[PDB]
Amino acid sequence: TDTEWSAMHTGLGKTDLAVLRETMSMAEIRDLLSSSKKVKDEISTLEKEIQNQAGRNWNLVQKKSKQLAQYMIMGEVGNNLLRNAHAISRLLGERITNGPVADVAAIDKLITLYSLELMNKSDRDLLSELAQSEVEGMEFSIAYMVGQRTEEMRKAKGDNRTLLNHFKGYIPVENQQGVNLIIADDKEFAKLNSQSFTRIGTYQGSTGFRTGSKGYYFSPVAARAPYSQGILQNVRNTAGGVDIGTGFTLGTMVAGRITDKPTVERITKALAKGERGREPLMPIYNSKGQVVAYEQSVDPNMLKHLNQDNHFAKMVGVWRGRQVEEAKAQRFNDILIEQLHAMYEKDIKDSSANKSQYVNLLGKIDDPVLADAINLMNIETRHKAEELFGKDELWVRRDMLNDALGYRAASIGDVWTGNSRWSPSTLDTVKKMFLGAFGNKAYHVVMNAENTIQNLVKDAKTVIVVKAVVVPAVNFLANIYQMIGRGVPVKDIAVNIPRKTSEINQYIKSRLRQIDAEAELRAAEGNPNLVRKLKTEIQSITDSHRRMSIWPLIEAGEFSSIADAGISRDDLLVAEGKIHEYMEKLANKLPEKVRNAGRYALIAKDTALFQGIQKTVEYSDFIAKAIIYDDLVKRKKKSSSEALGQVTEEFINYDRLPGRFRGYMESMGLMWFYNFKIRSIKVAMSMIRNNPVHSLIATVVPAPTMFGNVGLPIQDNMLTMLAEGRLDYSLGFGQGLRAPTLNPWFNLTH
Amino acid sequence: NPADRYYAQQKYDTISGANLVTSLLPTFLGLAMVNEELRSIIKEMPVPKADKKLGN
Repeated sequence: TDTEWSAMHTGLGKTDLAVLRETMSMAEIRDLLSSSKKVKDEISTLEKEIQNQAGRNWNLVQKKSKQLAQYMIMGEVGNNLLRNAHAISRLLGERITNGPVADVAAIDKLITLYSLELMNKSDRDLLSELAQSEVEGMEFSIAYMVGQRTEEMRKAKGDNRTLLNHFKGYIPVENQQGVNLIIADDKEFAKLNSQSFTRIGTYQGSTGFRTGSKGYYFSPVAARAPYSQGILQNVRNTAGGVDIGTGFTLGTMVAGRITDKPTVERITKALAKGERGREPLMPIYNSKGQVVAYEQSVDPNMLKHLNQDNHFAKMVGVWRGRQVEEAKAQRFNDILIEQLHAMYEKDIKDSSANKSQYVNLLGKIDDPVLADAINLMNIETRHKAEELFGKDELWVRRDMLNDALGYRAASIGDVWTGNSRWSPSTLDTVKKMFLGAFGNKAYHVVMNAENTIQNLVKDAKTVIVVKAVVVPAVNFLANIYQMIGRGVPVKDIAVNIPRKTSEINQYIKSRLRQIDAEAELRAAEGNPNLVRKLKTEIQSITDSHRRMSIWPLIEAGEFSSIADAGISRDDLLVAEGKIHEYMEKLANKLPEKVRNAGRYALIAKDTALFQGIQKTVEYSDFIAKAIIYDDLVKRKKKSSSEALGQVTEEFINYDRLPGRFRGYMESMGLMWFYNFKIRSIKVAMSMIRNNPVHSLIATVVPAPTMFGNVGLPIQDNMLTMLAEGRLDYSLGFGQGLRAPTLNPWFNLTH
Repeated sequence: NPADRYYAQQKYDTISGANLVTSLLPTFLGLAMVNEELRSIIKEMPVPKADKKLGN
C-alpha cells in the first residue's frame, strides 16, 4: 500500500541503515526490525564501549549524537549542528583537539540506532511484518541502499572540506508539480503586487543575525515555464547533498547564505552568548576547525505545504538516475582536458618561443579572488590535469583565457550569496541603448524603474500592444547580455549600436528607390532621355551599398534574406525607431471583438500583428550579426571567410518552426520561448569547438549566469517569466534584469 | 512528529474561519461539494432529528 512505501522511505532510507552492513549480516539486520528488545540491547552495550574511549568527553558526544538523530527524522535544526559522524568525533566548535575523540565506526553505528527509535510506533509495526513475510523482497531493497551509499561516499573522501559538511542519511524527495514556496522580504514584495502569492507565515530568524522583516509566500497549483522546477539543474557535482569542494548545501532549501569574512566573525562572537529563534543558523566548517560561512535554515513546518512525495521505489530510481548523469558531466571535462594538452604540445614542438604566451593555471596566481576559486576546484579534475601536464602544471593560451574573465569588469557581488548583478555603470549604458533602438514610448512603459508593467495599463486594447512589444525587447536584451559574457567589451557595443542602426535604416530607404525603378525601366521603352536618367540612377545608388560596412553580410544573403522578400509602407517605422507606435497600427486592423477582448484575446497566425512581430524579431537579429562579424575581424584578426562561417552557425530561420500547441489556448509567448531555446543550443555547441578554455573555466570559476541554483529559493529571469504570460514585472528594476545561464554543457543537456 | 499535528490544526482554522478572518458561506459550501477528505469526515456526523424525515 501507499503507507508501506512511505514507511520504508523513512526506515531504510532516512536512518542510514546501510551502515549496519559493515559489521552486521543481512539476517541480523532483519531481526533488529522485528524485535524492539534487541534495539535497546545494542545501544546499552555500544554506549559502554564509547564511554571508555571518549572518557571525559562522553557527555558532549552523547548530546551531539542525539541532536543529529533528531534532525535526521523530524528535520529539526538545533544549535551548532554537526551533520555527520566525522565532525562529531572531532567535536568541532566545542573543544579543541588534535584528532578523533573516539572511533568513527562506533559513533556512526550509535547515531543510526538513536534515530531508529524516533520513528512512529505505527510505522515500525509495518516494517516488522515485511521483514518476516517478505524476506526475499526486503533483502534486495537493503542491498540496493548499500550501492547508493558507497558511490556517494567514494566522492566525499576526496576533499577534506566536503567530508566535514556532508549530510548523513540523505535521500531525495520530490515536491508537487505546480506548487512553489519562496522566502522574500516584505517591503520589496509589496511593490510587486503579485496576485498569485499569499502569506502563510513569518520568518523569525535568530538572534545571531539581525535583518529586515521577511515572510513565507505560497503559490497554488499552476503552470510554470519549462526547466524551471522539478529537477535539480545544478551545474556542479554533489556528494551527500552538498557541493563538492566547498561544502555548501544543495539538496535542500535554505533561506540565504553569509560568506563575507568581516560579517562571519561578527556572527561567531554573537552566538557565543546564546541563540534564540525558530530558525537557527547552520555553520560551515573549514578543514582546520574554523568557520567560513553561515546558512539560514527553514522551519520544517512550512515544508508540509509542498505536499512532498516519499515513495521509496520511485526515489531510488531518481537517485541512481542522477548519479549516472553526474558521472557523464565529469567525463566530459576529462576529455576537454586532453584536447587542451594536445594544443599545447604541438605549439611547443613547432617552436620553443611559443611558451611565452601560456599561463600556468595551477601555478601561482596574483589575483586573490581568482586564486581562491582555483583552490576549491574539484579534486577529480586536478588529478587528470596533473597526469598529462605534470605535477602542479596546467598550461592554457593567454589570449583565450582573457576572453573567459571579461565578465568581472562589469559584474559585482557574489553568486554564492545570491546577490550578483551588473555594475551601476553598466545599467546606465544598456538603458541608453534600448531607448535609441526602440521607441521613447516603449522604453517608458517596458523599462520603468519604479512601476511594473501591469500598473501602467488601464485599457483592454493597450494590453494587446504591450504584450507584443515585450517579445522583441527580450530578444534584443538577451543578445546584449550574452555577448558581454563571451568577452566582448561593453565599450565596443555602446559605440557601435547607434552606428549600425543608421546603416540599416539608410539601406531600407535607399532600396525603395531602386526596387520600383525596374518598373520605370520597363515603362521607358522609347527615347533614351528617360533611359539615360534611369541608367545613371540605379548605378549611382548601387555603389552607395558597396562602401557600406555591412556589405559583406549583404553579399552572403543573410542580411538580405527578408529585405527583398517584401516591403511595406508602414515598415519604415521599425527602421526609424517607432516600435511602440508600429504595434498600434497593426493592432487596429484586428476585429473589434478581438481588440476589446483584453488579455483573453487569441491572436491568430494569419493576422497582421502576428507577422509584424516576426519582422521586428528578425530585424533585431540583424544588428546582432553585424556586431558579431565586426568583433571576429577587428579585434580577433580572422579572415573574412572565417567570420562568415561562424555567424551562420549561431542563427536559425524562424519560418520553419510554426506553433504546435492546442487550440483555444493562449500560447503566443510560449512559442517564442521554445524558438529562443533552440538558438541557445546552437550557440553552446559552437562554444566548445572555438573556445575549449571557456568551457572548462565556466564550471570552475564562479560567475554570474554561469552557475545554476545554489540552494536558494528559485528566482526567475526574463526568459522564464515571459513564457508564463504574466505582466507583474519590469525590465528596468529588481527582477527582470537577470539573464539565463551560459554554461555550454548545461545548455546541451538541460 | 510536531509537523503532523500542525497541518491538521491549519485545516481546522480555515473551516472555522479563523485563517480567512461576508462571502464566507459560499466558499465553505463550494468546498464541501468538491473535497474528498472533508466529505468523508462530514458523512459520519449524526443527522439532526429535524431532518430524520428526509433520510439523507
